Amino acid sequence: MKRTFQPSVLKRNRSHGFRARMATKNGRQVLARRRAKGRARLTVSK
Amino acid sequence: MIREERLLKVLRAPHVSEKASTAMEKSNTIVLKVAKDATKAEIKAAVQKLFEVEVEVVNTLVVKGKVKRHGQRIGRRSDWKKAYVTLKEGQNL
Amino acid sequence: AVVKCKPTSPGRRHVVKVVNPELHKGKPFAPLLEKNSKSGGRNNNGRITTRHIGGGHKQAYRIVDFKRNKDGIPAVVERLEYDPNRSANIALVLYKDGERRYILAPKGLKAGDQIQSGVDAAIKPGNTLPMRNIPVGSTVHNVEMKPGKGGQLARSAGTYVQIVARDGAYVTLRLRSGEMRKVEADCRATLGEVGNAEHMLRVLGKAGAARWRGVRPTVRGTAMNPVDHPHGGGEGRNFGKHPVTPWGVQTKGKKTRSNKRTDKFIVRRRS
RNA sequence: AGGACCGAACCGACUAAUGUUGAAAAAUUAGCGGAUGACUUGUGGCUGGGGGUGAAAGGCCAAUCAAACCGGGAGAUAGCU
RNA sequence: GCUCGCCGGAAGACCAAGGGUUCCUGUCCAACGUUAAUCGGGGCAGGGUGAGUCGACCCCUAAGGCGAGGCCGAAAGGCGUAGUCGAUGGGAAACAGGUUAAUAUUCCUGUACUUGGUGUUACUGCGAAGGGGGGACGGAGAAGGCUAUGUUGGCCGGGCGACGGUUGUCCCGGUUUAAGCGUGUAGGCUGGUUUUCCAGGCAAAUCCGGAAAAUCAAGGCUGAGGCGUGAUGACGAGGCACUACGGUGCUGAAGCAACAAAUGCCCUGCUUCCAGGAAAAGCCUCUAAGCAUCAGGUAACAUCAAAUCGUACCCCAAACCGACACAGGUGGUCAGGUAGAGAAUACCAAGGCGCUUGAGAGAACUCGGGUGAAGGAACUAGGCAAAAUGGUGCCGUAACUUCGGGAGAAGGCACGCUGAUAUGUAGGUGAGGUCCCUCGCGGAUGGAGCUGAAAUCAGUCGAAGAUACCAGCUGGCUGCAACUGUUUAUUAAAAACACAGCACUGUGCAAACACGAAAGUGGACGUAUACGGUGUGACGCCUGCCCGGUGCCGGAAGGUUAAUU
Ligand SMILES: [Mg+2]
Ligand SMILES: [Mg+2]
Ligand SMILES: [Mg+2]
Ligand SMILES: [Mg+2]
Ligand SMILES: [Mg+2]
Ligand SMILES: [Mg+2]
Ligand SMILES: [Mg+2]
Ligand SMILES: [Mg+2]
Ligand SMILES: [Mg+2]
Ligand SMILES: [Mg+2]
Ligand SMILES: [Mg+2]
Ligand SMILES: [Mg+2]
Ligand SMILES: [Mg+2]
Ligand SMILES: [Mg+2]
Ligand SMILES: [Mg+2]
Ligand SMILES: [Mg+2]
Ligand SMILES: [Mg+2]
Ligand SMILES: [Mg+2]
Ligand SMILES: [Mg+2]
Ligand SMILES: [Mg+2]
Ligand SMILES: [Mg+2]
Ligand SMILES: [Mg+2]
Ligand SMILES: [Mg+2]
Ligand SMILES: [Mg+2]
Ligand SMILES: [Mg+2]
Ligand SMILES: [Mg+2]
Ligand SMILES: [Mg+2]
Ligand SMILES: [Mg+2]
Ligand SMILES: [Mg+2]
Ligand SMILES: [Mg+2]
Ligand SMILES: [Mg+2]
Ligand SMILES: [Mg+2]
Ligand SMILES: [Mg+2]
Ligand SMILES: [Mg+2]
Ligand SMILES: [Mg+2]
Ligand SMILES: [Mg+2]
Ligand SMILES: [Mg+2]
Ligand SMILES: [Mg+2]
Ligand SMILES: [Mg+2]
Ligand SMILES: [Mg+2]
Ligand SMILES: [Mg+2]
Ligand SMILES: [Mg+2]
Ligand SMILES: [Mg+2]
Ligand SMILES: [Mg+2]
Ligand SMILES: [Mg+2]
Ligand SMILES: [Mg+2]
Ligand SMILES: [Mg+2]
Ligand SMILES: [Mg+2]
Ligand SMILES: [Mg+2]
Ligand SMILES: [Mg+2]
Ligand SMILES: [Mg+2]
Ligand SMILES: [Mg+2]
Ligand SMILES: [Mg+2]
Repeated sequence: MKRTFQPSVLKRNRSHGFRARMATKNGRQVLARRRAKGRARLTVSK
Repeated sequence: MIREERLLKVLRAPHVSEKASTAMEKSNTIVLKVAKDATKAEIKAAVQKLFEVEVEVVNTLVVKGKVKRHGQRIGRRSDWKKAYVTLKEGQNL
Repeated sequence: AVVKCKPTSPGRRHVVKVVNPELHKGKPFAPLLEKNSKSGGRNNNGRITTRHIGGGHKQAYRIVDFKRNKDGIPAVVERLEYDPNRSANIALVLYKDGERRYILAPKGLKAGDQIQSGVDAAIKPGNTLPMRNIPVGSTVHNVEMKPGKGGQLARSAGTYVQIVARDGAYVTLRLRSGEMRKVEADCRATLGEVGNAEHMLRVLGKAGAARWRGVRPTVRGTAMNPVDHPHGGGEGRNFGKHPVTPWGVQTKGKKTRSNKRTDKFIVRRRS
C-alpha cells in the first residue's frame, strides 16, 4: 500500500518553511504563537 | 593579496592518520585542519608563507561532525575542513 | 471532401471525416505563431468557471489579421492552411512589399488569387471595403462592429452576413441567427462567405474524438444526488420538476438577455 | 489504419481458498481485465470546508467526510443513564 | 574449507528521491536481535568523503508565485503592469589504466579538452534595452546502413586424465584497449553566384522579406560507423620469489578473421495521418545613438584563473514510506549462454544468497499438493472448486450480418532422431584476382571462405515426438446495455455513469453563464457551422392524442396595486 507521507524536502520547505510562514499575516501569527509557547524548533526548516 | 593576519588564522592543525602519513610519503602531500571558511587560495598562500615551501595545488573537503551520546544526552561534534596540500616535489617540509 | 470510414472497428463505423486535399502539408509560418496554453476552464481564482473543458491536443496560436487595414497594396495567396484554433481555414497572403499575413479563407479562394483592401478595392471575394462602398444585398463575412476594431461577426466556417439596407450612417445586416442588426456604415467587411462549409457534415464517431478536442464528459443533472443538482434524487428514474440549470434557473425557454445599452441596434430579434 | 486482435512489463481487481488477537488497520496464492490509448507514470504547480473536485458511488479532500482537521466560545445543553 | 540448494529482466549491478554515519578498523556482549552469539545496521574509541571537465551554484525560461507604481476593497486585504523568481526543460569542457581497510571520470600515470582575464604583435568599422536568423520541438509506420554484443574458426599458453576410451575433427583458459586528433563514408537536406530596385521588419540596416536581370550548374550544410593515430604504451593467461597465509614483489605469450546481431546509433532523418504538435537565453548576423588613427573587433603567441557547496554508505531496501530487522509500496539506467516469437518460461553465467529458533516424532484435525476402481453433476442456490482445452503449418468452417464480421467458428491431418536429394540445398554475406575513372571510405566483374532454413523420400526408437516449463474448453436459446471506457480507496464493477448521435432551449459579443462586496478572470485571443444549459443515448423503423392543472413565451385595453405626493 502507498501511505500518506511521501517525503520531499523541497515541497516541505515551500509549504511549511520559515519564509512561507513569514509571507502572510496568519503565518506570522503562527510564528508568534510558537515563540510564546517556547518551542525549540520554530518551523520545519530546523 | 591576502593580509598576513588572515593567513595566520586560516591554518589550525596538522592531521595525523594512516592515510595522511601514506599521502605524505607517497605523494608529497600534507593534510591539515583549516578554518571552516578558508578557501583554496588562502590555504595555498598560508602554506607558502608560514612554512616557506612551494605548493602545487590544494584539494579541500568538509568533514561532518558525528552525533554522539554522553549519558543519555545526544550531542554533535562540529564540522571542520581538511586540506590535502601537494608540494612541488623538492620541499619535504 | 466528405469521406465515410469503413467499419473495421466499432470506433470507426460512424466516423465521417472532412478532408481537404489542398491544405498545406508542411509546418506553419513561424513568425506568425505564438504560444497559448490551456486553462481547464479555470479562472484566476483557480476555480472551474466553465464546466466540461480540459485536456485535448496541444495547439499553437496563429495570429490572424482581422483588421485588414493594409490598404491599397495588393496581396497574393500563397497557400491554405489548417488552423486548430478555429473552424475555418486560414490563408497565408503575401503583399507586394514583402509582408506576410494570415486571413480567414473565403469560399473559392485558391493559391495564386489576388486580394486587396481599401475603399478602391474591386468587388471580388476576399477583398475588404467599408460597408459604405459595398453594394446593398451583398453577402460579406468578417464584419466589424466598430470602425477600426476588427472583424467580429460571421467568422465561423460557412457563415456569412447579408447587407439588407442602407440608411445614412447605418447599414442593416441579417446575421446567421436571423437577427437583424444595425452597424455603422464605416465598419469594414470582406466579400463572400467563409470557406470550409463542409465542416458541419463531420461525425466524430467515438468518445475519444471528443476528448481530443478538449471536451470533458457531461453528467446529467438527473443522475446526481439532491445535494449536487436541483434535478438529483429519486428511487429509480424520477424527475417531477421544471428543468433548471445547476444554479436553479429555468433552462427551457426563459430568456436571459438584459442589455439596455445595445438594445437600440437590434432591429428584430432572431425568433 | 485502428479508443483493432493474442500476450509480458505496467495499470487494475472478477472468482475461490487462506488469513481475520493477520506476514498485512485491505494482503498472499492460483486463475482474471486493459495492454497505442477517453492509456500509464516521474517532477513541480493550482482549486480550501456549506467550500473544492467528481465519466456521479454522497465518491474523494493525509488510515477521519450527508459537511475535514486544530484551537477557541466552552465547564454549550442533557426533563436522560 | 569442501559439498549441497536458491535467484539470475533479479533475490545481480548503478542513478534519482528519501535517510544521515548505518561506511572501514579495533574492542565489548549488559540492553537491542522474536533462540544462543565469540556475530551485528547493537555499545564504546579511532579512521574515512580530495573535481576547471560529474552535480548543485550559475545564464535562460514553462505552469505558477510574488509584485514598485496602478485598479479595487469597512480594516485585514484582492487582482495585476514594469519587473523579478520558479525545472520536471534549453545552455562550455575528460577518457583509459593503477591504487585505499574504507574515496575516486575527484588521488597517481598517460593522453586531452573548454571558457574567461591580462600582455605582445599583425590587420581592422566597432557599437543595443532594437531588427532578422537559429535554438525549435506531434503520433504512427517502414526500411536501409552500423555498433554494443555474441558464436565459430585461427593463434598463444597449458593438459594427456581416479573407471572402458582419449596425440586428436581431443580438453581447459586467453585472444582487451578509451577520450581526443586526422579522414568526411552509408546516407539526409538544399540549386549556386553576381548586380539593380522596393509602400515590409515601429527608426536604420550591407541583415531578413519581396521584385527584375545576368551567369554557372556544382556549391554548401548535416552525418552514424569504419580506417589511421592515441599505443614500441597499458592490460594480459600463466610462471617465478616471498607469505608475517590476508596477500606482496618480479616477469609476461597470443592479442587475428568470419558470421550473426539489437528495443541502442545514423534519425531532431524519411514516409504518412489529423487530433496539427513549448518559451527564453546561449549562438550567428544587421544596424541606431555614440566613438573615432581612441575605444572596440579578428588572428597568432605567451601567461594567469576556473571560486564555493555535494561526494562515505543504503537505495525493490534490515538504512526510504508502512509503530517492527513488517510476505506491502517506491521513478530511471544496464541486459550474457542454451532452447524459445519473446524482456514469457526452464536450466545456467557474472554476481548474490539459504530468508536470526532448533531437535525429534510420523495420531486426530487444519493448510498446500499428487494419484485413484466402477459411475460421471446423481453435488449444489449455482458445475463453486477442480478436471479438461491449449503450439506451429496446412485443409476446412453454419445461421445471422451494419458486409467489416461471426471465425482461432466447429472439425481434421503432420510433428522426434538418422541418411540422401545437396560430402550444406534455396537464400544471406562476401575475400582474392581482373578491368575502368571523375582516384577514392570509388565503380563493374568475380566468386574463395563463412553462415544457412524449409521441404520431399527412405530408415529407425518408444506406450507416447507441440513429450518438460509454457500454452483457448466448445456449441445452442434468451434478458439487459450498441460498442472501447468509468465507478462505491477498504463487503456492490453492474442493467449504474460516460459515450458518438439526436432534440429542445438560451446567447449578437463588454454574449449568455460562472468565480468574485469589487477590480477583474474564465467563456475565448472564440463570434451562431460558435458557446452554455437540459433531456435522450450507436444504428434501423418510428416517435400517436391532450394546453384543462403547473411552468415558460407573447400581449397590454380593462380591474387591482408600493414608495412618492
Ligand atoms: Mg587536481
Ligand atoms: Mg570538493
Ligand atoms: Mg458543456
Ligand atoms: Mg452530450
Ligand atoms: Mg445515484
Ligand atoms: Mg436543492
Ligand atoms: Mg419508479
Ligand atoms: Mg409520477
Ligand atoms: Mg486494443
Ligand atoms: Mg469488488
Ligand atoms: Mg494475482
Ligand atoms: Mg478485449
Ligand atoms: Mg491483451
Ligand atoms: Mg443513494
Ligand atoms: Mg480517507
Ligand atoms: Mg452542519
Ligand atoms: Mg457561552
Ligand atoms: Mg460538559
Ligand atoms: Mg535455478
Ligand atoms: Mg551510531
Ligand atoms: Mg559493517
Ligand atoms: Mg551470555
Ligand atoms: Mg539474546
Ligand atoms: Mg556498529
Ligand atoms: Mg510569469
Ligand atoms: Mg499579485
Ligand atoms: Mg502597492
Ligand atoms: Mg531568472
Ligand atoms: Mg533540471
Ligand atoms: Mg565503496
Ligand atoms: Mg562488432
Ligand atoms: Mg559512492
Ligand atoms: Mg528477519
Ligand atoms: Mg520489507
Ligand atoms: Mg509502479
Ligand atoms: Mg523470469
Ligand atoms: Mg502429515
Ligand atoms: Mg488435504
Ligand atoms: Mg489431481
Ligand atoms: Mg475415479
Ligand atoms: Mg477410470
Ligand atoms: Mg462420459
Ligand atoms: Mg441436481
Ligand atoms: Mg440433491
Ligand atoms: Mg470455475
Ligand atoms: Mg487446473
Ligand atoms: Mg426473462
Ligand atoms: Mg456496456
Ligand atoms: Mg469493458
Ligand atoms: Mg468496495
Ligand atoms: Mg471578459
Ligand atoms: Mg438514460
Ligand atoms: Mg410524444
